[PDB]
Amino acid sequence: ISKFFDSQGQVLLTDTNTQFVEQTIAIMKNLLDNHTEGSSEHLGQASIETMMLNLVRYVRVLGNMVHAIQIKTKLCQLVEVMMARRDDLSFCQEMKFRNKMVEYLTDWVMCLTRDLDQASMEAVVSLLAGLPLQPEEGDGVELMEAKSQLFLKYFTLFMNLLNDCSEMSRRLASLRHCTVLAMSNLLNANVDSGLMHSIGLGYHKDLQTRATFMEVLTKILQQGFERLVELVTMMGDQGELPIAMALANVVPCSQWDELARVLVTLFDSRHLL
Amino acid sequence: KTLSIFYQAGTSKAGNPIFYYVARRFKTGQINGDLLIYHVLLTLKPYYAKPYEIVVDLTHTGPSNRFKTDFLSKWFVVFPGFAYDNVSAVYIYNCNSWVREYTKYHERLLTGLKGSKRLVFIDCPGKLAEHIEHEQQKLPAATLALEEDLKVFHNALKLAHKDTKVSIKVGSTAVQVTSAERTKVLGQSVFLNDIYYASEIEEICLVDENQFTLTIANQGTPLTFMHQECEAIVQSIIHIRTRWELSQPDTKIRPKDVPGTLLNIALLNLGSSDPSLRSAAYNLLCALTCTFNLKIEGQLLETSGLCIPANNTLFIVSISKTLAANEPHLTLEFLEECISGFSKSSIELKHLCLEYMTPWLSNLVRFCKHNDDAKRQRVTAILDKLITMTINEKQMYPSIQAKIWGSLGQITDLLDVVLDSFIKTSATGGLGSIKAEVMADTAVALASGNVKLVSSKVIGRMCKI
Amino acid sequence: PANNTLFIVSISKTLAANEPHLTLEFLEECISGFSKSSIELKHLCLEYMTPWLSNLVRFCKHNDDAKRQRVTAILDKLITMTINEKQMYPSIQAKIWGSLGQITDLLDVVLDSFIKTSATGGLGSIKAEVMADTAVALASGNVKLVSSKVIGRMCKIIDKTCLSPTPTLEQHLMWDDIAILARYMLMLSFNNSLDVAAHLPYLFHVVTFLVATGPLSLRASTHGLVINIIHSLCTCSQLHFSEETKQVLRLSLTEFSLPKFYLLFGISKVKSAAVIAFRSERETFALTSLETVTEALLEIMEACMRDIPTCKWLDQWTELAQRFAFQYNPSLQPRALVVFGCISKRVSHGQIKQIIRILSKALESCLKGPDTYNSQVLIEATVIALTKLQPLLNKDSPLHKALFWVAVAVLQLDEVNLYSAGTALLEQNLHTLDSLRIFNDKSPEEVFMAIRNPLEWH
Repeated sequence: ISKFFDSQGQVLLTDTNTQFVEQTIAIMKNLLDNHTEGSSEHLGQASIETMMLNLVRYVRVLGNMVHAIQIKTKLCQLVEVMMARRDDLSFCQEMKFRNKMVEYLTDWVMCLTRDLDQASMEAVVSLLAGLPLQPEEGDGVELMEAKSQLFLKYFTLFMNLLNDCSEMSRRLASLRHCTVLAMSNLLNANVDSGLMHSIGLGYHKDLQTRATFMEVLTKILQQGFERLVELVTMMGDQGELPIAMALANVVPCSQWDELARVLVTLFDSRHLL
Repeated sequence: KTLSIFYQAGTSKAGNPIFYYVARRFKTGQINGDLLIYHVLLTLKPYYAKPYEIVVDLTHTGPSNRFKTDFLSKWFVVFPGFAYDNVSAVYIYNCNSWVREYTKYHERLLTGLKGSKRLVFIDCPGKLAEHIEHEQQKLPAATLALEEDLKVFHNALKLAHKDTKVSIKVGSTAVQVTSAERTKVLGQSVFLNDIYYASEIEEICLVDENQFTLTIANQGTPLTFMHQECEAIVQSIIHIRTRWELSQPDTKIRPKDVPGTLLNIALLNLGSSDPSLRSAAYNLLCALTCTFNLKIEGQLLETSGLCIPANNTLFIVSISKTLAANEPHLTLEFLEECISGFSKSSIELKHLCLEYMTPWLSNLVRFCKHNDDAKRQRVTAILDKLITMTINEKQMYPSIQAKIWGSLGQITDLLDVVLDSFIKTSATGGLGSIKAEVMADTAVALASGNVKLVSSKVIGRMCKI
Repeated sequence: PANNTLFIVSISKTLAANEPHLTLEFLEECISGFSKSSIELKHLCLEYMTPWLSNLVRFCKHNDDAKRQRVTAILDKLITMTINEKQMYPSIQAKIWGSLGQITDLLDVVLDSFIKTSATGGLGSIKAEVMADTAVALASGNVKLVSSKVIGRMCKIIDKTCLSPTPTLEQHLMWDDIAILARYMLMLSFNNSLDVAAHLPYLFHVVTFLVATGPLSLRASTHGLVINIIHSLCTCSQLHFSEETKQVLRLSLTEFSLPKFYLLFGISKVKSAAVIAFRSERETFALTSLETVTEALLEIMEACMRDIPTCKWLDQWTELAQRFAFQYNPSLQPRALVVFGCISKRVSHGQIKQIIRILSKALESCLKGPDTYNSQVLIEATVIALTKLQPLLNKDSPLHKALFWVAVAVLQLDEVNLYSAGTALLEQNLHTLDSLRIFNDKSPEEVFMAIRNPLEWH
């Protein structure tokens, strides 16, 4: 796929390469959809890290037409499916990878276009989960002020997306549900750039967008009792360890080497080996 | 940037290479911690096959520079055993109260260092010269500059749960509280030395003739010290304070230090006409009174799925009146942004807002004339905004001038600034303007609290003209 | 001046404290002008009538009945004013109603007026809704008196439903009355605004009696009532519990929050109880669900009374179960039988065969009448109260082995629920007979027939 870029990031856009991309989207989706039969060799070599930037920079120039918007939608499910299998894959670095996906997707997310909107916004929700925002071009400016400005840039975008939503029923309910999850994600991810811009949401004209946002303000407040979970929920006393053989018979073998670690790590601390 | 955090530097008296770790240069985080541990892995790799020593410069190490527990657990597993066994000495310079609390919180992970002879705590800067030559010392220049030009006040007492004998060294960039008696850090009796840089000292307070209070940014608990020369320490810290903010700069908001804003967002939404908002606001107020440790008359709990009545007004008032009497330290920002939420709410909620803010208005008399001009200007901003809401809300007018203005006139010593606000807001409107007329009308309701003072002040300010 | 508000109030509060003999004419006059004034002028009206309310207490009860019903007319006119003004509603609840309920001994006539006003509105009307809303602001002046009057008033109505029995209890003549005043408890149950520290066994009795009854809103309201009861029981400071009891209550809140108890209380389709509870064809009830709910409340109530010395919660709670357990009323007889089976710690020898008498009489009505399904259901309940009560029975009566033949005779009937109830009876009968070790001496085929031989003909 790296052959398709002519000179200094000039994309060729041939029909054969576009067809090859349309094939390889389904190929990557079907490969990443499987969860069994050995995940240890899913590590690879610079896993999909160079792959996706090339893929999105190809498909962004493809334009607005039916096959193009279809390939764009399929890529939007592919990013979400890949983001589901984060723990299996291995990047050398992923933060500025993730930020570049956010930049290369949010620019063009905004009849089948409104279908692509909730196809893509879910992928943005998946990408934004726990991601610390950082300026990729941190040179030329202070990093924390640029972080705050970037938070405002992504935050007002979700504001005027929710405002366009607030002006048929089920897809608008899908927008008004999925946007506030994105709100909660990028506010819970980083707060020191978040709160001073985001505290004005508590007086919003839409009531339903308030409390759940305000729910986030609860969690952060206790962001900064599990011993009974290690006690009665983990050991299962006065029996011949029924929940232990339950989790033995339920958990798949691919995490058994993890599972074999996590049982005896507990019980030698509680002296019931 | 990670190269200056940890670097190979110098050779000790015992012939071991010395690695300097500057903790204050490290910022806690995923990629910063990963780059740090990879830089330590790359730099240590030629030298952990040989005996080596490490200087840990713990000057100004705070919550921004901690190791997370998953990251701190990595330091005992990712290196080989002879890497740990080849460490001849760990020179720990400038241990402080935060580092002591951090090691007390992580006694399980740091039990390999607890009681260890290999830890040499540098409680005095001349002691590090007992194992490393001065030409081989490569501590950062800021660390050496923290030792120079120190105005030292010995025999002070830091008052706390346990009052500790300390000495206060005030330098042109920082304040160092060095413990004069040893405390236990990792099983060793050491001399602590807290360091507070330029960017942390917020408030400088002189409580009395032999006590003062220093306030540290992003630290809720104030520091109080007892000394014979507290006024000299106060004027010296004000001198260096005036030095650094008038030289170096020629709005960053943390989630902690906005209690009034969150409290008002809780209380105004607690009486709202929707059960989901009302349910979530109750849990938020319960969490808010759990974290900040402020008194309620009754206990609280956070449970999802409660059914809360459509009115809460007596409950809401019984809360917002109890806090205002129990703790007055947060009235300002609460009253500041409460008026904005009043201004952009529906009228039925607007009736609630004055009804529950009228006890908070009774105790800003102490926040006037207390010799800090910024808060005294903030009070004038609040009263101007109260004038604006009295002008704009013609419909609710007898209730507001019965509630808040009479309560204002009931208390003494606030009468000057309300009359100056009246005069300078009367001058802007001009005679015949509504802005002058209805506020002149509210002067009557103001005067009914104390007759003589309002009469004397109006007549005197008139006769001087 | 353009305002006189402090002056007008300083006049109007002087005369009310000074001379009270003309309060009635003034209060009757002022409400009409309040009804026909401009809104900013209307804001002055309550502001200057609020001192006149406090000395209305001496006019009531002083044995002149014409003025006493004039007081009622004044109160009802204030009700009309409270209903009509939505924009000014927090102010009128803050000023007059809290001041009204804050003085003791007016409470009976105000509650009486509330109930007769809400009765004309009916359940689901705006009037009874906002009236149950207003009762919250009323009750904060005196928690215990309003709580005790509401609970005792409602307990008398459930007692008097036995006079003209109908089986459904949605069919009985005062069903709307019970629903309307149950909404009062839902509103008033928030912050120990009904005193749970003294009215707990009465309160669980009503909770047990009206689970899964009526429309969806009331069914969710019962659940929210239970949650708020446990929450205020946790947050009450007068009880001063130990830590372990507070822990098990804290777990019990999460227990009742589960979707399993959503299924038990009848709210299966609805995600959130509080949303449907405040918004304004029924699936059948399962009696074993009532058994599980009563066991959970028994566990909570025993854990609470462990700390309290000689609380006597169980004594009043078993009497209030027992009295309804031994009457005719088909709406209240099976539920009280299941409750008396679950709770009780003591059994009389004549009592267990009076339960057998109840079984024998109930089997006749379903026989001669193939019209009511509920005539079977009572027999099923009469089985269930057997099964819990037999381990409590004392030294070896022939009833221990006679209940085996009782279980066999129940099993001979072809109904599914009777079969399932009889199987549990036979299981606990075998287990208790094994624990009492009669079966060590003899085979089953002789000891059971020893009772059968005197009764061999029937």
